Amino acid sequence: PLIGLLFSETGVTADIERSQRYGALLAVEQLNREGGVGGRPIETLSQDPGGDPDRYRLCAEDFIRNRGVRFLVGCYMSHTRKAVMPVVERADALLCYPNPYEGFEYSPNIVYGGPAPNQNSAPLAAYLIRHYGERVVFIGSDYIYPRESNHVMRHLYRQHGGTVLEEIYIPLYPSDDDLQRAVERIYQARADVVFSTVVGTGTAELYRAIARRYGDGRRPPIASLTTSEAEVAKMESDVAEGQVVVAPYFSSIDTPASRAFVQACHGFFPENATITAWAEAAYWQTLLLGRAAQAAGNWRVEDVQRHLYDIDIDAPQGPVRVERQNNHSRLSSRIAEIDARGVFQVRWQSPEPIRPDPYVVVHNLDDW
Amino acid sequence: PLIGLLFSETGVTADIERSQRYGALLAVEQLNREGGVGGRPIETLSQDPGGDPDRYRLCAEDFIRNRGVRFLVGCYMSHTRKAVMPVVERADALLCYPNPYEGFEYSPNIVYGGPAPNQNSAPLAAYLIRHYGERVVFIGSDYIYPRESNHVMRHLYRQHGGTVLEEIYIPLYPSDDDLQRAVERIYQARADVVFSTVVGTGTAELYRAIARRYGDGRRPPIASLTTSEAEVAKMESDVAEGQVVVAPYFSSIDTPASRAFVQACHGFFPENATITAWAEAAYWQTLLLGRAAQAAGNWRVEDVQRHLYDIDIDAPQGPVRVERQNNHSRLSSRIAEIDARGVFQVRWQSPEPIRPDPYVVVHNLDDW
Amino acid sequence: PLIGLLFSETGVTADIERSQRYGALLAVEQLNREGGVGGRPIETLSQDPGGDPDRYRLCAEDFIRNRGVRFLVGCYMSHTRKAVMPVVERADALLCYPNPYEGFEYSPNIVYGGPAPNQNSAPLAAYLIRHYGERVVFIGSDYIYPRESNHVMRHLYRQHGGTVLEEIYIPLYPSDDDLQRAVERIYQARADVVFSTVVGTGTAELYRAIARRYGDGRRPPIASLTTSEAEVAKMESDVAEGQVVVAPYFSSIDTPASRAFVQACHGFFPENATITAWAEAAYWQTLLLGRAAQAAGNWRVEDVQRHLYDIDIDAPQGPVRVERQNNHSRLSSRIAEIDARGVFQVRWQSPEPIRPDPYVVVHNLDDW
Amino acid sequence: PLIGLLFSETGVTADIERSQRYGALLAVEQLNREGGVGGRPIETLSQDPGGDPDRYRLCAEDFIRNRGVRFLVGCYMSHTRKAVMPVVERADALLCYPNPYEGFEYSPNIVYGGPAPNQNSAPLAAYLIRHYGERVVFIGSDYIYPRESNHVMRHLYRQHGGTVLEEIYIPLYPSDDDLQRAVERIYQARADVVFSTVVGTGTAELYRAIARRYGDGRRPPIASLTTSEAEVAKMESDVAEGQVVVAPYFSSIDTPASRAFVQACHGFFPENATITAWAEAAYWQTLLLGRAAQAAGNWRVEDVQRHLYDIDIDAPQGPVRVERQNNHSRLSSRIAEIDARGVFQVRWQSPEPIRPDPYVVVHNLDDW
Repeated sequence: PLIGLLFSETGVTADIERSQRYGALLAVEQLNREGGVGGRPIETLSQDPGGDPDRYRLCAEDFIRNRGVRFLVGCYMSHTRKAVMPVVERADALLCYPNPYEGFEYSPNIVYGGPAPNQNSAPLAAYLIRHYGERVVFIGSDYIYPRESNHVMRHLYRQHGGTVLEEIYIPLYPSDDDLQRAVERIYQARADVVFSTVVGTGTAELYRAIARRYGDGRRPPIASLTTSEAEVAKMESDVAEGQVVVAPYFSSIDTPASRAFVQACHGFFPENATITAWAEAAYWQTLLLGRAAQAAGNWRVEDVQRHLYDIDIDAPQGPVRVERQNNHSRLSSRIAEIDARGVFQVRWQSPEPIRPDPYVVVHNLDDW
Repeated sequence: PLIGLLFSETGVTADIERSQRYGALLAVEQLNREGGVGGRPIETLSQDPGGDPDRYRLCAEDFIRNRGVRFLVGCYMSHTRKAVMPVVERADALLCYPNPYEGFEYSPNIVYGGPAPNQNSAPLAAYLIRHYGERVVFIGSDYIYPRESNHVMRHLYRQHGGTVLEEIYIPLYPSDDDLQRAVERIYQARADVVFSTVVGTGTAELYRAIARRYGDGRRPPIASLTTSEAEVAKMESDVAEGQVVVAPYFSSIDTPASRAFVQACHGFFPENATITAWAEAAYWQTLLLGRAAQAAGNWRVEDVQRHLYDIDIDAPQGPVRVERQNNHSRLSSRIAEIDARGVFQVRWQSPEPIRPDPYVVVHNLDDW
Repeated sequence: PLIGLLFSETGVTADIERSQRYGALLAVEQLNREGGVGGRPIETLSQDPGGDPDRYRLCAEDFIRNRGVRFLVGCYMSHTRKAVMPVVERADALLCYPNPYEGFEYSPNIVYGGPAPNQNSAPLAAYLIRHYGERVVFIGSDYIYPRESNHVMRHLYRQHGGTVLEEIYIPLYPSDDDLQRAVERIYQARADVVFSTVVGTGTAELYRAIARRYGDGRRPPIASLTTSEAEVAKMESDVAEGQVVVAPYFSSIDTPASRAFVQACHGFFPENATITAWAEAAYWQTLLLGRAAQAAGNWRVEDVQRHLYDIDIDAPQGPVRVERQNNHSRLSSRIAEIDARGVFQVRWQSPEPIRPDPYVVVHNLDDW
Repeated sequence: PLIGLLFSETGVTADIERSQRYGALLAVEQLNREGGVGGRPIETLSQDPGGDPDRYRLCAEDFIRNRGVRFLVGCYMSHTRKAVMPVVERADALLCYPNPYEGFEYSPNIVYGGPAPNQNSAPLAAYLIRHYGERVVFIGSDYIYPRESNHVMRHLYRQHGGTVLEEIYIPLYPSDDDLQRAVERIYQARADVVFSTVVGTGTAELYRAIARRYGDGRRPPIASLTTSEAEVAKMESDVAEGQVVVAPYFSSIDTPASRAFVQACHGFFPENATITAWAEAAYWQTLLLGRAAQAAGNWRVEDVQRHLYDIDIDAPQGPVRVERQNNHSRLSSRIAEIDARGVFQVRWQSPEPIRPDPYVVVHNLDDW
């Protein structure tokens, strides 16, 4: 019962992936310190892909073709997930992708653990418009997630009569010049909201930059689908506060399962690992992978797969399940606001988990 | 009533796009020489993008932003369609894409006229396996269509217990060396079928090359989703014969609507324009665009859109319609075999048009 | 005596390459209608690469590997020249590159006919600084020529205590948005000169755009190393006038060889082919290729090569020669100013042809 | 007196760059434990770019724009050096590049410490031909160094009547499939020598792979310009032995300066840092940077630059100097053979350091 961890230690998204890695190691701990899985202990392998799509392929190639791994939890950025996809499909292995993403994808061998666009962007567009205004400017890192993410957010804004003013993209490893030239565009745009699809290290940099270009008084909020406790941990409180984010989970949610997860993360995560929605997603996904295997009583992927769609888990965010119709998960959807002291303060929460709909057709979407 | 034609005149796919352009010009002729559309004549614009995704953007930018065009029929290769997509969405225009493609896409402003993978690959995989063998090797041009096309064909082969031996990719503008090194791989692979996703000019080159590496006697057939009368028109009869292709239409199908279309193409297409399935698709799509506008009595896109999904057309391939749930079309699916004298000889035809399912999940697919 | 013409007919730089193609066809005419070359007539082949580096490779592959061509005149953009380079080197063929370019290259099989940076940028930097100011902003198409061109121009400006304010790059096939966002940067920069390395079709677009952002009164001149009668032919007189350009030749230079070339171009070039410095370069280079072959009395490349470096030609721009130490040419260097009626008005001309120095080390450069 | 170290800790070339980093830290130690530089201690900064050209830019951006660094030693792969180049030129800083590379480059702000092609490939081609045969096959990582490196090696082989059979390229992060498909080509090629321009981690993998495809008996040697004690440290003795490499230095050379450097490296380098030619180059370059600054008595780059070209250093490889005509160094050139027990056994050594000639014109090259 060997699992392969594909989470960067270094690179643009190293902070969030490290939270993710730990969320997964915690799950392993608990499944192990519960007599493991059929009296044998589950053992994990880790390599650092450094956020590079080719190193993810290589690492997933290595794990599968040389250490005989058939179960993987990892990948953050979508181009990184796609590079590993063919590899898992070729070797019949299973990968759990505990992250938010643009949609319009299906792999029989990939379990989608974070929200598809109808699960985060759909609710979020409505909140932003019906609470802050209809003018918005899009700023994203320059890769496939941001671009496809904005594609549907554009559709979403048009549905609700809002207006996309500008669509700005910056390198994943951006220069201050790049940052300064985009912030200026975002300033002069005069929108009511800033929809950020900037990931990793440029997140904090971008938010600070925006703050600073606006000085004293009213500046639009920065809404994002990725910004977590990971990236907020790198910003000044004034810079961070007031910022919006949708995700299935927040370290501060009221409830016994969250606190259970929280007080356990605190007793296991290294100081440079924060507690985020993505660490929550890698935790539940890892549990489920073990639970299914106990139920099958084997570490065969077919035997474990079978049981994957029959196990509902009482995850820190609420009850989750994995639809077999498209391999995505029914997830909670919370829209939290950041404190003047940098805690996520939930403002809205869907009345029940949202079923996944990866092929996003706005008009056939439920109107929040 | 101004329509923008986005079809290459030069470049890798110039032959097929030229057939497409003419299929569309013919439709215009007929809608015009039928009192036009509200007594004004429909007028078309053409520019040659040369198969380059950036020149397609530029051309669609030009047509929309300077000649006030809101209706377009064109694009062949998927990366070319995607480059134009944002442009049509930004300006609220409509583009008809009369071509086969990989799926997993949605735009409110794009009408998908050629088959999605459940419409051609699904039936085709079954035919190839249940008629030629289960061993197959994939050879494609190196861009997004071939790669995503093979992704689902891999799933398809695994469903039916077949085997993908090798996945080979060659540049869109390939050198003989490139061609020779891939053909060798395809030879040594010893498959029962060659699934080609090679497009434009390298098509004929590839097929000839394969033929020639096999000399006298048994060589697997070459099945493709794109090869049409366009590319077969460039190959020797022995090279062409025996080759498989799935598409909604073939210039040689028995029926009064085909012959009607055929004997009219013959009286309008220049000698360097052949009659293909893709010219059939650009013809029906153009008709429908006019018909809807007559019905709306206006060249507004909202007014024409409305009526788009209510007009079933009796296209040369049979009855077609455009589902409003995902903007794709219900299409016929024929699997023809090439003559020793190079005519497509239909061997199989779906009992009714296949409804489109762009989000391809093999297990939930109908088993042919 | 077969020569291969590699000049785009369509695409970003089609206008200039068409002038180039004709400059070369004229040379052929004259060498032919002079009893040819050893009583056999020289025959040319042309294909349209459309400005795409891969199609140039393919075309040069085709010409060499299938029509047995060993002599080529063509290529414009540097990435296009580099794609063909390996091909000519592999097959021992000779290519004449009649164009300006960034330097830092050597091929035994390539004859460099247009200026290296010490031949155009060096003189030009001095003129611009010692005549207009020391503040400059760089705007270029986004490919290897513009970027390497600015690299040395930066060195050059630092030598003479000038200042590079901004370095802006736009796609080869740019959107008005792209154009508008760069012009704005160039406006707000407040430089004394605009150094353009924008090529093909975006040239006119850029110059017009700049003009228009400045309206009435003082706007810095636009200096370029490529802008020719080709691209000026697409601009309004007010837009064109006052603009600077360095090149070895201008259709309007005083002299019997220029007029000879001019009055002959006029009697041979189609109306959509202008008379430029680059058509002058393809003409002299083609002559020399013939002359050497007469002298060798053969169309062998070794035999013709030998004589290449011994033939000084009295080209329309003055006496030229091809140094065997690095395959580049000693060329004239004129800095012309554009008329209010759009004629290039030479303002400066080097006292003798400048010997080529492709490995540009500013400090060891002659100070103009 | 602050110096910025730009050497990967993780990624494709992490092993060699780590040897390089240590070679530089050692130099600092010695200049410091020699009363430093003007009684203040020289202090270094390090960041891990992970072999990614964008992270090198970012890191060099960070070091310069935020920690006020004006002196840098680092970069390995040429695309990584080029990404940092504009940055150092823009901020007037100095970078020492202690590595072998393709040539055809000049920056006033870059000190070239490893050999240009006339310094390693030129001698080496002669040795290989006049000692092993004239048939050769080229295998390289797919980036600018390998490709430009082979460009000149092709010229070199043609000069000496040798033959380039095949030119094969593999990703920097290659799959076994990629490795297996290239080794096969290299096997079937039947050359006398394998010229490798494969760098980092795929080096060992490639050599092992080749060995293993050849089994028992005669297989051509593997000559390289980069393979060092770093990459040989990852291979079996039988795999490593017999292999050729040219570089200015080898940890095993007879001489008091080498042993001095060696016995000091041993007392400072961590166990995962080997002693290589590139660690020798970063050591001498760092010394020189200090020495010049002592001489100028200041850490100004102009003041230090002045003295850079006047200080000849008695480096472990012999006497070195930095030509001010092109910023490259006069270096020793040794061709060593690997032991059956994996020590580099020098077989040839140039009679004096070779002066650098970055603009490589084979015919004007000295014939070894």
